[PDB]
Amino acid sequence: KSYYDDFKDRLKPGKYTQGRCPQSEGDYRQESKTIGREHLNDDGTRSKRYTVKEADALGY
Amino acid sequence: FELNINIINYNYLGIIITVIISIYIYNNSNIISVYNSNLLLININIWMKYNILDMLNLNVLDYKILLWIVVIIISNEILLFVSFYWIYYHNYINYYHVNILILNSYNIVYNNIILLTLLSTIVNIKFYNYILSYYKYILSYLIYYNNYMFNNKIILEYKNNSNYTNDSVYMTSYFYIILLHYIHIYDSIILIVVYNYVNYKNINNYYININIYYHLIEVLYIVISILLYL
Amino acid sequence: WPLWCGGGVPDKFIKIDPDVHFNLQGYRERIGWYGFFTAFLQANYHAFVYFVRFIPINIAIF
Amino acid sequence: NLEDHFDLAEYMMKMHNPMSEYLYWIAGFVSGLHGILPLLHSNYYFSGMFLPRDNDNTQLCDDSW
Amino acid sequence: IYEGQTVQESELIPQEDDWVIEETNFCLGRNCYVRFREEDDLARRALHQMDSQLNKMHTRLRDGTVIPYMSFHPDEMVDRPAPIHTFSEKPLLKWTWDETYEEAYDD
Amino acid sequence: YRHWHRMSEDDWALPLDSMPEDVKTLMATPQTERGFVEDYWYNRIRGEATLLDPEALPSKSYIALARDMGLQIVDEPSSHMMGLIELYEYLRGASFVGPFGTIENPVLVPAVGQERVVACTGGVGDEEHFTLWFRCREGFMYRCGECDQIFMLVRLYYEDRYWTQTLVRDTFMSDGDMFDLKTLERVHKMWNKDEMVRWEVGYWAQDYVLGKGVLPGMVEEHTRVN
Amino acid sequence: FYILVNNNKRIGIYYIKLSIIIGILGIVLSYIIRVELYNSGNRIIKYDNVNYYNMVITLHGLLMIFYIIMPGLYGGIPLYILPILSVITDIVLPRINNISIIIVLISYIVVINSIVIEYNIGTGWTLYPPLSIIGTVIVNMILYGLIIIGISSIISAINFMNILIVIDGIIYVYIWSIIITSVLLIISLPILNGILLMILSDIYFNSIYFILNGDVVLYQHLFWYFGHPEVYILILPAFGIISIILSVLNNKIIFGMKSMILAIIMISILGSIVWAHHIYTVGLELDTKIYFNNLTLIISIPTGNKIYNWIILYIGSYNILYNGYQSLIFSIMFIIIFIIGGITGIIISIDIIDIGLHDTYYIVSHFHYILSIGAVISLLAGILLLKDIIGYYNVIIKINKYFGLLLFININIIFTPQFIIGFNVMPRRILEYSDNIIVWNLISSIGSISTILILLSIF
Amino acid sequence: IDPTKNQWRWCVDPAWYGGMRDKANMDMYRLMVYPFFGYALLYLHSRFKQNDKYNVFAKWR
Amino acid sequence: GRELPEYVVLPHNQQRYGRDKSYSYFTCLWHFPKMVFTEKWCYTNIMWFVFW
Ligand SMILES: CCCCCCCCCCCCCCCCCC(=O)OC[C@H](COP(=O)([O-])OCC(O)COP(=O)([O-])OC[C@@H](COC(=O)CCCCCCCCCCCCCCCCC)OC(=O)CCCCCCCCCCCCCCCCC)OC(=O)CCCCCCCCCCCCCCCCC
Ligand code: HEA
Ligand code: HEA
Ligand SMILES: [O-][O-]
Ligand SMILES: [Cu+2]
Ligand SMILES: [K+]
Ligand SMILES: [Zn+2]
Repeated sequence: KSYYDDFKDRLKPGKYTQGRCPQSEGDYRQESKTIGREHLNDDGTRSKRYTVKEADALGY
Repeated sequence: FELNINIINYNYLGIIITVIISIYIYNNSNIISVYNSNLLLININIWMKYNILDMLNLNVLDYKILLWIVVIIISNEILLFVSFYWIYYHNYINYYHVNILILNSYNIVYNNIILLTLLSTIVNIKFYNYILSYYKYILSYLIYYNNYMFNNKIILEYKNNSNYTNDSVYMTSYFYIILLHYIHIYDSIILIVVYNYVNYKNINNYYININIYYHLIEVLYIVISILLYL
Repeated sequence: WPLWCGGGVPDKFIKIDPDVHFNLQGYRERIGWYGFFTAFLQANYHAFVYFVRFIPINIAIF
Repeated sequence: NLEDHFDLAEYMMKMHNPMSEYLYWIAGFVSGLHGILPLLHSNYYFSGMFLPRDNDNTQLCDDSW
Repeated sequence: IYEGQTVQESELIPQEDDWVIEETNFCLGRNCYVRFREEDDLARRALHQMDSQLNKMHTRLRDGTVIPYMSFHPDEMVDRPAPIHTFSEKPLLKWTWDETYEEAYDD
Repeated sequence: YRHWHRMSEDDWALPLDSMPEDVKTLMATPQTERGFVEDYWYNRIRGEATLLDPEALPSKSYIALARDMGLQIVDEPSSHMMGLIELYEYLRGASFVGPFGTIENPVLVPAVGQERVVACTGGVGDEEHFTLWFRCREGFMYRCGECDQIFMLVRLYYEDRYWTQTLVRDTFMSDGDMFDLKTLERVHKMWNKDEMVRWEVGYWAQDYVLGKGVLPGMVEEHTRVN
Repeated sequence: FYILVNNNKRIGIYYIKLSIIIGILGIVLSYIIRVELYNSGNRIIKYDNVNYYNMVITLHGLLMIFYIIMPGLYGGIPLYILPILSVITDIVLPRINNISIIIVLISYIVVINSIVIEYNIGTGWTLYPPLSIIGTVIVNMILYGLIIIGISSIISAINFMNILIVIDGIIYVYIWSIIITSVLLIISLPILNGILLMILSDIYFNSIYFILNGDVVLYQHLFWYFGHPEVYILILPAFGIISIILSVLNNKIIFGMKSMILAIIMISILGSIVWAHHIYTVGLELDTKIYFNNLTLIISIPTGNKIYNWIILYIGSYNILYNGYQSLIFSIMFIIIFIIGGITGIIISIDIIDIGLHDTYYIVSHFHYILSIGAVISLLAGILLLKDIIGYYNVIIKINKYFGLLLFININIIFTPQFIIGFNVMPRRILEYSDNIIVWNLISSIGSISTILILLSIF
Repeated sequence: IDPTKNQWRWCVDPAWYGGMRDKANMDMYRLMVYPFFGYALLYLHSRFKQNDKYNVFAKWR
Repeated sequence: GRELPEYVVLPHNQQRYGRDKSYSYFTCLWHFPKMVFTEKWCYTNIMWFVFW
């Protein structure tokens, strides 16, 4: 049997090259405004404020 | 329960020190090099402050780790001097029959050996007081007098020597070996200028390090004296 | 010292509260530009202490 | 936090921005150019040509091209 | 040199005439690249990765004890990929000896 | 332990300037609500009040005497927890050597979390094998694939908390009769009279109950310059 | 952060990343060399720009040794797994670990900048005087890079030695491999620094050590007193990796662990006392030559014991396990390849054979088979074994039999012909050569272009 | 004296135990990055010019 | 102590991110220059570096 066909449904082919829309269509660089996600960007990556500019290891 | 080690996650002195080093290379003025050396001193002192502040972790292995690092460093200092002794003895077959004036075996060697011995005695007294949780103010100033005399004597010798570095590999090796010892003497000044009484006493790596280093430099001069003067 | 030879400081006499000492969020606005210059100068007390002890002997050599 | 458990979490979880990879490859490409560009510059400086023609430092037949 | 544990013949005697060697599969299963869901965010993809660790897997024997994923070196004991802080609780290397003291026992 | 550094001065006693100034509330606070400093001075004030009253000691039971000094009467539950705590701490900087583990008596692997990395070296002598590392997760009776040594994880967990000396004392010790401030005053007058203070802690403690600055020389004691 | 990170595992990744980057420059230089040597004539370097070729070979050697293989096998894999193998939370000296990688990068930038700005001349990676001291400022810049690199190497060695104080488990063979390399560095580097300072003194301080009545052979003694210990500082970490891979992948406990460890210690002591086999043709005394030749041949004994202990690790392993994994293939290929390099080393060890084969491409092929093939493959095999732990992706390497086969075949096409031209004879460090040596040079050149093409297929 | 009020020892890296003072020192050195780049780039230009590498084309024209 | 919901509904209905589209060997040759000249965060960082 082909085991790939079992979980084919889970793998929906992608639309964007590298999985992100142009920054103009959506600004993934900005911090998310969602409550409880102030440490994350819109695309889900950690925000520079959380990790660099106001890193807790530096006293923030 | 706590972790065995309080991990240090970030550090920025490394970038600064590495950039400071580059300035020595990428510069068009020797004044820039002088001021760059001050920057190096400052940032190396910050690293030393980080070491002192690590005392707050109350880690038993910290003393041992630093002590063994010093052992390795001393070893590297000894092996650098060995390389100069090697350079000196490789050309031994071309010495003592050239038309140059080698150094006397009476004046310089004796006053220097007597001087450096007194330096060891002072450091030894400092160690003894360190063991006895006591301090004597005059000790450090005796070191300053000893260093002053050593600097005064070495300067005059070089200025009144009638043979130059380009005269023979003998002269080059003599000057270079003596300079290498002097640099290590000056590094001893750098270390000793901060000597004070700290109330945490024998958990302070500074005290053991100074004792070891001073003994190394004096012992190194015994080897030099036998090779060159005697 | 806050080491074996000593211990902690009683609360009656603590002057650097970590809650206020840390939490540097927007500290530059609170201190201003002259404060930033002051803080930088004050961060190098350890280096200043060393230079005060190191320079004199070098002057003598010079 | 769960996001901080893994070092380089964005890359390991396959969310990193591709620009980071592009910069790494560009940096390697620039490093390679440090062997080719000075070759061309030095050739022109001492000869007037960026690259030689095979066996142009030796005697060549009349019809050689 | 190591040649396995020593066996006495008495320990090789079965309690039934039908005893044979247990045929339990020690192949953990079929695997591939860990496949993250698009919907999961960075935090939830971290949980997914932590639930796909082979070194957290084991094989349960007929008596209920489990033989774990084992390795010669501790490099295979950290989560894959390696987290920032790995051995918070010091890994314990168990040595065995025949020494004993009375306080540990009760009559 | 060998891994610990040198005793601090605080490890022996605390400075009297760390005594809480609201002694009246301190002696009425339940044990579960007392912090480390508050608990130190509650025990010291109450314990020294009973010890500095010789005429009452012989008639005081060990149960009551231990309570006054703040010492916890031991029992199998608390002994088990304290013992496993001290065993965890010892293993922080010490080797892990013991008898061969079997189903009846598995190798006990203390942990705070739900997992701890463990290595099996086999038996003694020729039965010793190369280190086989495995992740010991809770709720499974592990068997080495090579020597069949049985392992088990023991978790120092109690009610959303791990096991600590403070947790053991709070869970099993029961507050007795509320401390009476009359005893503090009575003992204070016993050992402190006519400018002689032979109970310094009770002179400071009585001063705070009086409101701070009431007793002779205490205003001068509390006036500092930096 | 990126540059501020002190995590020992992150720094290990940085070392591998930087080795690949700097490695691109190294491989490019190698392609220039092989292209030039394709025939007789000038191909890509003008006859008036022959100084560039001398610089290309010099930088190739220096970069591949000190900025690529050493940072990769002694800085990369070590900084990532050693603290884990030692069941310790992190490396003993966190801040020192950070500065070491930064130092390596800064010294690399200095070197490449010196290519662009300074006049391009070369004196070999062995910087023999008086040629090194009569050159232009590019030699001064290269000296600064080496001294700066030396600082990073020594502090990293200090870092690894401190693991003995904190190791909470057993010192595995790999840990022993790094510790001994660290010892070799602590003892050899200070001598190198001294001789490098003397090169500077003659370049920049009007010293006269390397002019008449001063013995130029002195430099070669002090240089090679570090030189040969360096070749074992570069190979011993590779041996440590090979031991782990074979034991893990074959599910077999290391055989003769103590003999493996004592073989590594032995190689180090012997490697510290055999340096003058690089100075056979200078004219040393007969007894010196015989001593060094004798002790050089002894190194084969401990090295041979390790090889045979590896073989029995692969023997007898279960057949059901798939043996086509790239890491396993590379580990096996190392044994096959290292024996070739070592045996040729024993051949050149005989001084009378060496008279004919000194400064010929036979020496090149000898140390390429060990480093360009053996060390590279060992680093690849080690990284491949730790792919899950490291977590990198976007490459097709883990199971790629085509890559392994093509690499093995083509790498041998490059260097096997270089053994032949060693008895032809074609000197080293030359660009033009007689027309009767074209065939073999051409074959090796075809091998070089092919290997580069195979490096593109991994992506 | 309360053991639980000193968590800044491990919550904050030692390089920033000084609060704003330690953050200021880092920030000040950060301000010198681009001035350093211009200074370093000048040195490359100085060597490049002194070696007559700008006249590569004018030499043969 | 902070209270957060189990989920949040975003105001927009744009599915901006997801799985990568299938890429070829030379996809980078056009995608990388596109990012440099078309993504603001990239060309603002380049101009800032060059200017200073
Ligand atoms: C030997 C080769 C073959 C090897 C084969 C075998 C390999 C086996 C496997 C080996 C695996 C090793 C272990 C891997 C572990 C990976 C871990 C990892 O991914 O870590 C995460 C790490 C970072 O991820 P993250 O955590 O998301 O980081 C977020 C950022 O921190 C924060 O994000 P952000 O966006 O805020 O970032 C800031 C960003 C901001 O960036 C931007 O804004 C960029 C804007 C666009 C700029 C694009 C470049 C423009 C260039 C223009 C040029 C114009 C020329 C004009 C010429 C005109 C001529 C007429 O950057 C910057 O501001 C600074 C950038 C500085 C670095 C780039 C430097 C470039 C070169 C500069 C040269 C300068 C020369 C000056 C000379 C002067 C002389 C006077 O990943 C990377 O950094 C990428 C790694 C990618 C490769 C990983 C390995 C894959 C497997 C191997 C593949 C084969 C590679 C072969 C080598 C390359 C060949 C070329
Ligand atoms: C890591 C790299 C590496 C390694 C491991 C070695 C290993 C050895 N090398 Fe080295 N060598 C170099 C790198 C290396 N070398 C480089 C880079 C140069 C040139 C530098 C320059 O000149 O610029 C060089 C140059 C060099 C020369 C100089 C020749 C010349 O200048 O003309 C010689 C000769 O003595 C030599 C000898 C040896 C020997 C005898 C070994 C031994 O270690 C080999 C031991 C291994 C075996 C012997 C095989 C395995 C053992 C067995 C199978 C047991 C059975 C075998 C026997 C009983 C013999 N090497
Ligand atoms: C370890 C160091 C190293 C490595 C890898 C190589 C690799 C190669 N070298 Fe080597 N070479 C030297 C060190 C090295 N060399 C030295 C020290 C000299 C003498 C210098 C002198 O004479 O002064 C020399 C000389 C030398 C010459 C002599 C030029 C001369 O002096 O006349 C020639 C060409 O014939 C050559 C060719 C090659 C080729 C074609 C490759 C390779 O391209 C073959 C193909 C292999 C690969 C392309 C893979 C390499 C990949 C990596 C190195 C990256 C690994 C990184 C990770 C795994 C993370 N080399
Ligand atoms: O060098 O062997
Ligand atoms: Cu050698
Ligand atoms: K040619
Ligand atoms: Zn076992």
